[PDB]
Amino acid sequence: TTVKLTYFGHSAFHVEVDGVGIAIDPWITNPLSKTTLEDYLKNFKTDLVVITHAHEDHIGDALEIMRRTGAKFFSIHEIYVDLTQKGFQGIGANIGGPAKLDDVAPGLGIALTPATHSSYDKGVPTGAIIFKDGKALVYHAGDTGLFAEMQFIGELYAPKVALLPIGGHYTMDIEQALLATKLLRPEVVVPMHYNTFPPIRADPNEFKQKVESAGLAKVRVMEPGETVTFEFK
Ligand SMILES: [K+]
Ligand SMILES: [Zn+2]
Ligand SMILES: [Zn+2]
Repeated sequence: TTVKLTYFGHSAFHVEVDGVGIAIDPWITNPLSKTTLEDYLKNFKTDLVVITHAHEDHIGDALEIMRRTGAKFFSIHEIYVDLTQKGFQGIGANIGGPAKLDDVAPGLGIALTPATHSSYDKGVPTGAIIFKDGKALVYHAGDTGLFAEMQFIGELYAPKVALLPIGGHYTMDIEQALLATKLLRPEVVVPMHYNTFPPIRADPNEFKQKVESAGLAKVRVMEPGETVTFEFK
């Protein structure tokens, strides 16, 4: 199985997993992006939009993306209610076992995870694990501090690639993201949610050298607009 992973700055990603395009917290137009919304829409196919929580830095350009592409959303129940009432089409879920998304693509599932953070009045914040044929490929942590159930995610699923926030202040710092990496058992970690604004300034290369000197995993510091392909067998 093949995962083509594009980073757009902040916590915005496009995950292509065997010819289905899944966007997560798609603030394409964040301050560090090198991609306009026009560029994104020409260059990526969007089949699903994952929203981890309701902060605007994460919802981002979701609504316009969904209007222009026809893509459905995937999100926690409260956000599903708010967006369904606003006229959008999507799948709602909650924290637990994966949702079966066969209609989107055969064998695809996504589970919502805990996250120690906030989400205005729109339910609770989440992370998201993308499965194919029962295997956890990508865990996008949303915004979060440490959460003890990260250990269960490691043990039960060991998602291959972990997208983890490292900027501090509003989320785990580097130090906490290190412990998280240990708990979650990724093969590779892409750091996110850093440098966009002063309170979240952190050095992703500092993160890298500590995770790797600990032999905890490989860290792929991505650049806004960069794509990287991963195979796991
Ligand atoms: K915004
Ligand atoms: Zn947030
Ligand atoms: Zn955020």
